[PDB]
Amino acid sequence: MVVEHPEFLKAGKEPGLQIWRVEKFDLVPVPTNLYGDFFTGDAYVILKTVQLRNGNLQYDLHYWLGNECSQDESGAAAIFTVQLDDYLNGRAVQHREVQGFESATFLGYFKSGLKYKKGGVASGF
Amino acid sequence: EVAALVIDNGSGMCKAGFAGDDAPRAVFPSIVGRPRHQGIMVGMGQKDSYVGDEAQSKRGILTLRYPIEHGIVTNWDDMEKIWHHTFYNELRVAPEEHPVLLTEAPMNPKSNREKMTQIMFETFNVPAFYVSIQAVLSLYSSGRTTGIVLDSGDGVTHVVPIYAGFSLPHAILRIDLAGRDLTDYLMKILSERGYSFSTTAEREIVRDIKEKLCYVALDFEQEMQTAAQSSSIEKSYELPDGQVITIGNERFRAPEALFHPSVLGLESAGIDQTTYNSIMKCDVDVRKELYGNIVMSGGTTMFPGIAERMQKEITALAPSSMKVKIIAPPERKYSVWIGGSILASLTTFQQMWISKQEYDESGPSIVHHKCF
Ligand SMILES: Nc1ncnc2c1ncn2[C@@H]1O[C@H](COP(=O)(O)OP(=O)(O)OP(=O)(O)O)[C@@H](O)[C@H]1O
Ligand SMILES: [Ca+2]
Ligand SMILES: [Mg+2]
Repeated sequence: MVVEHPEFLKAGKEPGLQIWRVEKFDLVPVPTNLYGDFFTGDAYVILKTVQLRNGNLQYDLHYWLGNECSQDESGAAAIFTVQLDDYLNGRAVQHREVQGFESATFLGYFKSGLKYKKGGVASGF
Repeated sequence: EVAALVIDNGSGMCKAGFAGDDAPRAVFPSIVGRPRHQGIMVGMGQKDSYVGDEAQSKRGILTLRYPIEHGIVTNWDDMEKIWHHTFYNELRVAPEEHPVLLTEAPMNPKSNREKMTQIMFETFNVPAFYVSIQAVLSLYSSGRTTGIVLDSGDGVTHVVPIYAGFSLPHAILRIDLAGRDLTDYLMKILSERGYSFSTTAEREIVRDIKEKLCYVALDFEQEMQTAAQSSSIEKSYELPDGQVITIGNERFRAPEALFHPSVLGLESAGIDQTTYNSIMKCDVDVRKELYGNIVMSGGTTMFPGIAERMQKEITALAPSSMKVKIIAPPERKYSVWIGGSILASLTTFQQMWISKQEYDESGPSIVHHKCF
């Protein structure tokens, strides 16, 4: 909330899906054309925004943890999730999504399913 | 830029380092030593105070003190000496040049939090400051925003339920039994086997036996007699004096006090029951997630077999349909510190620090809401 970050300003403004990858202690947007591709050595934050009938926005925040992501990436994905929820006035529901155990809800956001990729950005440690 | 400094002030061990590092650069005893009779020469006790390893090694001529009891600072003069030492001698940097993140115990009094804030800004002149609850940093370290953390250290054992990033204070429970008590207890039962440990070096031996040979039995009763009919559980311990000894069932008897504090004349529920009790003080919608995310942190949770024993005990107290899961990170002795290192390195955390300017205009009482 006293948080000033360009992606926080873009977060959950219009209905849709937004995805960011944790890259060395920062929250970096994933190009829209690559939504669905997930590096197994990385951690990501997914925000699904839905327009409610009364005009309010309902949020579901999913932090996806790759099987080989480092502690700084999973730790930051979790913290970024709490921060975004706080920034969006706490209107979101937080979901922890572990590679191999993703919820049906999360998977449903990807019509063509998920594309796991070995590797990822190096730890920020 | 300038790295923030991260310090986790344990009752027993201080963990200090730089944000962004994967582990604390300095881990040393939280002790301040002072000469009983100071000297004027090398090796005679010429310095007015010693901290950490040095104070420990110069035991013969100093009077040691522990300013932190059960995670709460109880001697501020001594705490400032430890902090001064930490910055200048351990981290080797001037504090006025770096944002500083300190940790605190769950349910730390408000007066203590303000005094700590006042010292950091007025005495060390820090440019930015933040204080975090230890258990929450450990939860973040494990890559979660929801869970119930069992933090058993040297001085205190706390159970802290956290939902969506926020601890639930009404459900926090404390068990006044920790590592220090376990070492003392192993010292007593080892003593009754016919051996002698009463001095600090001897006590340090027992602490070593505790951290290396002890374990939590899955089923105490059945484990006991399995040492009765066999020598399958006995390990030998080579003393510093060359003499070798054999530790048997004391291996599992000592940590058992965690599950039954009654063995220390202590009337408190054990760690399994207390975890259930805490979860039960939480809202139903939250309990399922807590049962599925019981996170262990602290040196005293390092006992082999503890997770397997907690899984069994909690499963027995929880509804049959409940998925119970125990998470015991191998790095849990530093989970709190690591959580702080990650937090203070986030690009998004740079606006979260209490500034010098802010302190100057509103004072120390702003720490509570600023670090909520
Ligand atoms: N492998 C181990 N097995 C059992 N106990 C261990 C092990 N390693 C360390 N300990 C014990 O853990 C305690 C230190 O733990 P820790 O660093 O988490 O405490 P602290 O931060 O200083 O304490 P507190 O949080 O109560 O203030 C000591 O009693 C120590 O003997
Ligand atoms: Ca990575
Ligand atoms: Mg501790």
